[PDB]
Amino acid sequence: AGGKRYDLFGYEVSVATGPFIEEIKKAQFYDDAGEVIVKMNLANTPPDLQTYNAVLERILNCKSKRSQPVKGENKFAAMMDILEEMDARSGIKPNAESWGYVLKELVQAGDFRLGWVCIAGMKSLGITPDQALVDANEANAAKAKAAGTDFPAYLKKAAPESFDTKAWGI
Amino acid sequence: DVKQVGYVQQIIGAVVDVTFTDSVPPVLTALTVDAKETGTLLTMEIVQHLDTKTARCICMSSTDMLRLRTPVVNTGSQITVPVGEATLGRIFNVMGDAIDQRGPVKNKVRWPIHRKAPTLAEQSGKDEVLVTGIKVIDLILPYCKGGKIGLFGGAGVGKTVIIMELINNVAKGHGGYSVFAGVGERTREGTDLYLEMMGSKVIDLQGDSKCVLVYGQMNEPPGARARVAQTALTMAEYFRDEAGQDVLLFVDNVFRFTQANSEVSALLGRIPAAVGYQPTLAEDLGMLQERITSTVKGSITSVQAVYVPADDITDPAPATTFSHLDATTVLSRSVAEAGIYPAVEPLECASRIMDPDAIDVNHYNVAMDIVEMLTKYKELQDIIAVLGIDELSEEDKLIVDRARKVAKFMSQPFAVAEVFTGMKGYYVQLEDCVSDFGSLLMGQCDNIPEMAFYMVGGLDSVKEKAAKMAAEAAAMRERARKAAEAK
Amino acid sequence: DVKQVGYVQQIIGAVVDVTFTDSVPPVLTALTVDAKETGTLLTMEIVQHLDTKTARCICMSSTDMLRLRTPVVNTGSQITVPVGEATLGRIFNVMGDAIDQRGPVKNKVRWPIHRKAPTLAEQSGKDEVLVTGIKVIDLILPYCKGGKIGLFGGAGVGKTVIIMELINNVAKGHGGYSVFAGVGERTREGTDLYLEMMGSKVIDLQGDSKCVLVYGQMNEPPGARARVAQTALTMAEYFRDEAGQDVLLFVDNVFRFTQANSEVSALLGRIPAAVGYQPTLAEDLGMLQERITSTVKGSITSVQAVYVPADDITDPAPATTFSHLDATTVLSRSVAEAGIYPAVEPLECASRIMDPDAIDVNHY
Amino acid sequence: GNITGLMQLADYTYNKTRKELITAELLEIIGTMTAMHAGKKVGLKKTEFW
Amino acid sequence: ALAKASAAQVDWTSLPAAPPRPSPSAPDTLIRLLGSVVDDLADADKVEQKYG
Amino acid sequence: LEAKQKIGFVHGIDGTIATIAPAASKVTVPYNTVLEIAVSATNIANALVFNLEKDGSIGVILLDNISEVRSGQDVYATGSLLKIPVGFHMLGKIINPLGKEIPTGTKLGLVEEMAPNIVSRQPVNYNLLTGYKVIDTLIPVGRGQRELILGDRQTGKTSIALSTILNQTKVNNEILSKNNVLSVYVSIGQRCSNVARIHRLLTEYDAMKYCTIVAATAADPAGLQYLAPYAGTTLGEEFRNSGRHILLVYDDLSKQAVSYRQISLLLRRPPGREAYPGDVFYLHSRLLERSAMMSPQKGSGSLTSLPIVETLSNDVTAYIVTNVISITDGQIYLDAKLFTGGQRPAVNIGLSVSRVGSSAQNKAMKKVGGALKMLMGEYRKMAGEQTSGSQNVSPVMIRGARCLQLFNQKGPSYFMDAIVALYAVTNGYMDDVKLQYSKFYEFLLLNKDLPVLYGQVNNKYFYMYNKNLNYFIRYFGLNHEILEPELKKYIEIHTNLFLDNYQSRMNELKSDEDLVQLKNLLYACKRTV
Amino acid sequence: YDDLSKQAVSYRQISLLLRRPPGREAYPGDVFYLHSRLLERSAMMSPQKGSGSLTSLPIVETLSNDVTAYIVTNVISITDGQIYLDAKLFTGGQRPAVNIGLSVSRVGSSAQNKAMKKVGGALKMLMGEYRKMAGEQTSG
Ligand SMILES: Nc1ncnc2c1ncn2[C@@H]1O[C@H](COP(=O)(O)OP(=O)(O)OP(=O)(O)O)[C@@H](O)[C@H]1O
Ligand SMILES: Nc1ncnc2c1ncn2[C@@H]1O[C@H](COP(=O)(O)OP(=O)(O)OP(=O)(O)O)[C@@H](O)[C@H]1O
Ligand SMILES: Nc1ncnc2c1ncn2[C@@H]1O[C@H](COP(=O)(O)OP(=O)(O)O)[C@@H](O)[C@H]1O
Ligand SMILES: [Mg+2]
Ligand SMILES: [Mg+2]
Ligand SMILES: [Mg+2]
Repeated sequence: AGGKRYDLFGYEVSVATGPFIEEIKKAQFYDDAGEVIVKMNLANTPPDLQTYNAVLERILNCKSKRSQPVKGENKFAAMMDILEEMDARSGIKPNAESWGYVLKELVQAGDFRLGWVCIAGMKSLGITPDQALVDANEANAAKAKAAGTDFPAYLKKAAPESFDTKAWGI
Repeated sequence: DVKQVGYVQQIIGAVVDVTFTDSVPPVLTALTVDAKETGTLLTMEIVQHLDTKTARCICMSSTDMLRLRTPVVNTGSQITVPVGEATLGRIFNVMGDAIDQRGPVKNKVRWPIHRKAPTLAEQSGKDEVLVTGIKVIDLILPYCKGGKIGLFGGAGVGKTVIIMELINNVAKGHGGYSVFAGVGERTREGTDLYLEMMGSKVIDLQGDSKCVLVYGQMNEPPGARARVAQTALTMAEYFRDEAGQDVLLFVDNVFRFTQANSEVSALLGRIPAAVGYQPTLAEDLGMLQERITSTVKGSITSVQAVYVPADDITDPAPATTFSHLDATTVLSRSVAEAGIYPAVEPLECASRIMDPDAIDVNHYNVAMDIVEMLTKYKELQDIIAVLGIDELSEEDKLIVDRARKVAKFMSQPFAVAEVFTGMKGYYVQLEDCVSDFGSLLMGQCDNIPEMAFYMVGGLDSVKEKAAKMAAEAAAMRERARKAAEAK
Repeated sequence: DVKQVGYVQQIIGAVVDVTFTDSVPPVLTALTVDAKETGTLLTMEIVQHLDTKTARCICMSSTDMLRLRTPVVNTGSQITVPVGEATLGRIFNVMGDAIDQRGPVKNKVRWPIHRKAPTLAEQSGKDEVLVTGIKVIDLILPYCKGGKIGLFGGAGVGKTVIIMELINNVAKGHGGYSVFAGVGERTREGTDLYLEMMGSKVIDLQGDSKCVLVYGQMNEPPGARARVAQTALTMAEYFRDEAGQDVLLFVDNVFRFTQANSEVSALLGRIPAAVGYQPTLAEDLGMLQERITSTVKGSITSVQAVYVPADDITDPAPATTFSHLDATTVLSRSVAEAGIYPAVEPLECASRIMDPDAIDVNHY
Repeated sequence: GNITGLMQLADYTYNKTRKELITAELLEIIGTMTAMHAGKKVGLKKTEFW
Repeated sequence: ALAKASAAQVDWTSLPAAPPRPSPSAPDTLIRLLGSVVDDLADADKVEQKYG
Repeated sequence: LEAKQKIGFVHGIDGTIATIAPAASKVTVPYNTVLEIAVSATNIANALVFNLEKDGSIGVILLDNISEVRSGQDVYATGSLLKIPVGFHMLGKIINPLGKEIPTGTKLGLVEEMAPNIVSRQPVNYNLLTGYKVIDTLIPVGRGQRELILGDRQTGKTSIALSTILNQTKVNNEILSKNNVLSVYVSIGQRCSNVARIHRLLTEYDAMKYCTIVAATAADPAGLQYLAPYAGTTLGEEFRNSGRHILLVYDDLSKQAVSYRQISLLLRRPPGREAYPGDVFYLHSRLLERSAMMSPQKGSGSLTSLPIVETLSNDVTAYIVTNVISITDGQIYLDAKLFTGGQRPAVNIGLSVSRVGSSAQNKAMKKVGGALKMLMGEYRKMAGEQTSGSQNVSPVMIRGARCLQLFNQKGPSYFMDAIVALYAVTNGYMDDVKLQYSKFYEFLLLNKDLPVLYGQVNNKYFYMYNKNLNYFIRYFGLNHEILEPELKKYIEIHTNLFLDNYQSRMNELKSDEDLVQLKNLLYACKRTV
Repeated sequence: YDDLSKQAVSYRQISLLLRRPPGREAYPGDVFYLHSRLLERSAMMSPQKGSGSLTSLPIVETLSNDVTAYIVTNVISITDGQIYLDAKLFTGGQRPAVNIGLSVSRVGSSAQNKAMKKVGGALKMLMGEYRKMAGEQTSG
């Protein structure tokens, strides 16, 4: 009941995507959701915007990537890698909902600067954020401002007056 | 009525030896091994005999899980391949089996793969020029319609890219048909070409296409990679003889056909010739090259690519390909590393229809004057490297600059090279390609700088670029002044 | 029990074929003919099988006055050679027989010469500079304790002299047992070395000797030169594994090990590779090199010399030898002709320990 | 004088390498012909011995 | 052969691997108390985890 | 229940290879299949069929327990190809090409499979960050790509591939496990100690979770060295078919060709050019055409390949080298004249290309690499000149040289940390500094944020400390309205603070102690950055 | 003959496939004799033999101006002179692009006519000097 989709080789393509999105929402660790994209794509069902946003929801709302913990987890980077897989690779383009999921995480992560990048990028794409998140970004900014946490501390300390391979930390 | 069956003697690599009690079939006959045992139809092809009871043979499919003493069926005919309009817009294998998942092929008829060359009476040489849109070719190597072309060059020079551009320019404007034969090509280039022909709607499945694509690639064994060009000619000679149409026959490339049989010649027991090639190379290549020729019925305007390993022209494979062509286009690493594409050496390449009478006289004289100029130009790098530019007459410095401008001007961006160049390609017409060289030949454009000629098309594009470079120079001059004003 | 017996089949050079009635022993098994017939003892290792009831085997001593129906005896083992402190201060043959005329070697056990290489778990590469006192060798290609060294140079460039200098600097103040494998080099040099050390009390025969000498020289047939490096490695691997002690392994040189295996491959009938070497060159050389490693048990600091005929690195023998080493020291002739000695070409040389992680930053 | 000194070495190594390349190609061909001789079998030689 | 293989698999001398550790994610209150010191302390923690 | 089928007895054995004598006549063996040799009542020696003959004899490649082989041993037949275990359970292991694990201190996959056909693979769209600026900018490597690494001995061939493996790790811990690229390091004919050090390197940087190592050392049989890279690609099969990504690193393939030569010549195949059998092109063709970026129908998976080929005296005229340049898309040519001449990695750009180009690399890297190509094409024409117009030097002669300094590395560089160093060059912010201080600059530009220290913080977000701007840069690009002005208002302050506080102090040094101290600092900056 | 260099490839093909013993450039031994069977049939016959004549213009293609090649070496050893064309001159508007020093006719004057001996004998004494001057003079 929709415009039939085609691959780059003009082959007809499946659209019956619902049964896979449910497997994303039923997930508990947000690495299995990507695997659902894989098992979906093998079946000649390529992902659509709704599916990627389901994955960004499951990312934002899940606790950890895998059952065991992992060093180097960044809840933001996975979400912002899906958008590169979306825009460039697959040709699909995100929407206001997608960037909304993205900005919520930077609020939760407390990283107030990357938020402002997202705030500007939205409106450069016509998207408009929810002020509930914009104000929380500014709140985290003001807190980190007054507290001296505006930057990390290791940047706000003097450098070696004398050149020495050890002092600079290399 | 019944087809005789033969039992295998031995299997060494791709070569197999088969017994035949009653009598052995003709040479080049095909021989099927049923897929019950090895999972796939293992077709095989006789190359030579050994005995009245025995004959060895090649396999275009990989001989795996193949027992000894397996029954081998005499088809009674060599490799029949389909021909028609239905072959259009489809990828095909050596056997004519369509590898794309588009469905079956409709075939009212199915011609063999090996056929005798056209008799001398059947041939026909008509001096008619082909407009490639490329700027070197249209002057020094004006390609003849119905003739044979060769893009000789090593690795990394643009011969494949030139083929892509020639498809873009010629095949669209070609009201007839076209054929591409991948012979030892990369399997990735097949995707890029198929997706281009589909995006360009040369291949229009719902509509009508005008391009057959045959692919026997690096992944395939030698018996396949050898029997591809003949497959493409089964496709093309139908369009020539029967349909009477004009045909394009792109080949990437003729050298892999050669070494495919070199990889087998040792197994056949033929004593190898010099550099590691088969003794029957020249004959084997001639049996294919002669099939590529116009006739009274039609015209195949073939284009061939050749790999020159180690950039050594003395390799007998290219050297034997010289005789079998009309436009021996040559590419060189030295021009490529200088930033000039297509990396053609105009002195090392020369065509057949570069005559006074076949083409225009202005064309001929301008071309030969440029060749004559670049010769002196080489002789003067040989001096400037040693003495200096100051040790040459002003009249000599003049032709230095002119040859240095012709070398950079004969560069050209291509629409296919948008990825690498980052600039849109330009189509240069033949008439415009003579009033721009000839102008530069008689000092009509010496005031124009040098780099304005680099990587552009006609002469009108130059003055655009030169006007720019004047502006972007004035910017740094006045910005240097304002830098002095500020500090 | 009763000993197996076999009878000779054909002879082409040092290579021999033998007919074994019952069955053929494994490859590398030794096979002996009594000295009554040939006049001297003759041990012959199997290297390949031709068919059942046949084995092709190479000889160590010369095949002179050897006949086609001579009784050959299966020893039932590989070529065993002695090990221990009794191997110290003694010169040995390929067969492990001592030739220095001193007395019976008081061995306790003998180990075979062919051996599987160490496992990846046993290897432990610790990077430590080996101060030779030579000046180019320190800066450009600093040697590694427990690593391998290559002196790649033509005829008359000075690799043998570098070895002698290293012996006087490194080996004497090493505190570990050294080994000297002569493989197809001048017998003269072995005499001079035995006297250079017997005077320096390294081969003190009335006391404690810190050295082992092994010499299969150029006079010897290819059957010996092809299997003498292994004989030195047995002597060194005992001190590496059992004693758990650091050792030195001076090889002079492996190019004749390669030549010997090539001269044999011609006799065996194997199809040769390019310039005329055996097809199995890389394998035969790797089975030797990878035995020379530094395990958790000990360490072997080898100094392998290599010859380059016609001053050609593209010769497959050195070309293969590069990948097996830690410090390449490429000598030159044009440098030697210019009066410089050692005739090192620093641009072609290389090292592994040449990183700031191992050597101090300024030296790098 | 110097250029000539270089030219003799260049001509010398050119001809050295030329001849070695010739010899090498020969030994390739002879290696292959010889390997094929090994590939070919011996016959029977049936005749009266009595 | 099963017994031999099982014996080779085990390494009693060795210590079994500990559970995987997540990123520290130190709180802002810690950092506000100790701006410049937490980096040094994490480095010393790695040093002690290796040596001590 | 399970009765093994016998086909003959061992007739002859020549080192690594053997010849079988068949028992009965009606028995028939397949081709390329594995056989077994009852070396003992307990153990079995695997093997492989390489020839069949009119006599019924079988030319056999041996792979295990060769020393236990004799003549007359009973020979059995599986009637199946050579296979190995495959799966995610193999990651974090060193493995014999027969699948056997090498200690330290269900599923089966075919070793030889046909390649992805011309419809079953997508063109290259996405990148593979090897970590080096020359390879990310000017020689863009992509996924589903096969790019050779040429070079003379001891030039950095191994290290480029290892650094690729080490660059991917940080990302893979951040991104999902579908877009992470795993790795396989195949060591053919190498030394066992080199393999140990590689294992320990990857284990230090924790790159071993996402890497397996296929070891076929020099002492290993030639058949095992022959089938090693097939074992690697055989593991890549599953990650293709499981929609994942994977990287291959074939350490020297020349050593995989010596093994095929050894096999074929000892089995009395006819030699060919340089004593190879002749069909050694088809060998690497089979190996390398298996690389692809698979169609979305097939999971949008991939496997990149970084084959390595040793070179002798910087020639590209040897047989196997030409056979591989023919096959591989691009090549990373490493010149000893440049390795020896100071710069490391010693990439020679005139001879190193990539036949994919912008389509592989990133939106943010397209606009910089397209500038560096122009700049280096112009610097290639002038840099032969000993600089005479010291103040009349062209801007290209400046920017190009500083970019060459930036090309000097030791380890991989993060994407955010690479562009911002190259952007300054192409746009000329780093023109007042001298060449020798081009990297200390970079160090401070990437690890010691000056404006955060000296109070010149007007930028709202753009600072190099966060390290999470890589994803915004990657998506939006640098030439974007939201990122361009903040970028310039970070670098111009970095330049002014450098030129005023640091550069000034540097040029005031006259003593030898202090100048040697400053000397070693810049070499450290060239390594770590 | 256009040309003999291909004729030798054919003799190679035949001889190798029929397992004749190979030699340099994979040719047999009697491939010099092959062209001697042919070219010596060229002659200027005697007045006892009608005074007829068979002239020969055998073509032989070189590669990168090589004359050390086997066939070229042979045919030069056989022929009563030679002509040597050059591509460096063909491109420079010199057509036919001889190189007169390498080109030789051992039949120098006995072929020439009375009107031709004087003229060409002057041209030799002109071009031999033209080269000693043209080679040393500058480009300018
Ligand atoms: N450091 C040195 N000082 C003076 N002469 C040297 C030095 N090193 C080598 N030579 C000279 O070089 C010559 C050969 O030395 P050496 O015995 O090492 O040759 P080699 O490298 O072993 O070559 P070969 O094995 O073919 O003899 C001798 O004349 C020797 O004196
Ligand atoms: N970018 C680099 N910076 C610093 N050192 C480097 C760099 N690249 C390579 N090297 C050094 O060069 C040496 C050899 O590198 P690598 O192991 O890659 O050599 P290779 O190409 O494998 O040659 P071979 O295989 O013969 O060992 C090592 O000491 C290595 O640290
Ligand atoms: N017209 C062109 N403009 C710019 N670069 C080119 C052009 N043609 C070729 N190249 C360069 O040469 C490389 C190889 O081209 P390709 O045709 O694949 O070589 P080959 O034909 O030898 O296989 C390209 O990847 C590109 O870098
Ligand atoms: Mg190409
Ligand atoms: Mg010596
Ligand atoms: Mg390496």
